[PDB]
Amino acid sequence: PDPIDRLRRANLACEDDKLMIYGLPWMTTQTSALSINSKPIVYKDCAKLLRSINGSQPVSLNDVLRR
Amino acid sequence: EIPTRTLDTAIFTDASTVASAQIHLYYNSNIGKIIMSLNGKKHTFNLYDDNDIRTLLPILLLSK
Repeated sequence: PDPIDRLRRANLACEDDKLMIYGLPWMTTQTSALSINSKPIVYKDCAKLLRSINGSQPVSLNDVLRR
Repeated sequence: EIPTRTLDTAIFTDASTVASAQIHLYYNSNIGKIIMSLNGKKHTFNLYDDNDIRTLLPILLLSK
C-alpha cells in the first residue's frame, strides 16, 4: 500500500493570505500548509503562486503524480 | 538505489518567504517516507504524519 494514494485529492487554495490544503482524506476542515520550518504559510501574494490545469481548475496531487 | 524524481518548484523557507528551487526526491516504501534534497540539505517526510504531509504537499503542489 502507498500512503500517498489517499492524498491524491489534495489541492492548494488561498483564503485571503493563508495558504490552505483542501481535499485531505480524514479532514473535516481545510488545514494550513506549512513552511519547511513548520509554520503556517501566510503570503500576501498567495494567489499568484497557485498552479492550474490550464483552466481555473486547481492542480491536485493526482495531477502532479500523473504528469 | 531508489529511483528519484526531480522537480522545479517554490519552497516556503519561512512562514512568509518563498524561494525557487530544484529538488530531487524519492519514496522509501519500506519506511513510508519521502526524502528530499534541497540545496545540499536532507529533509525527511513521514507520510503517516499529518504535520509532515502539510509541509510536503505545498512543495509538490507548487511544482512545474
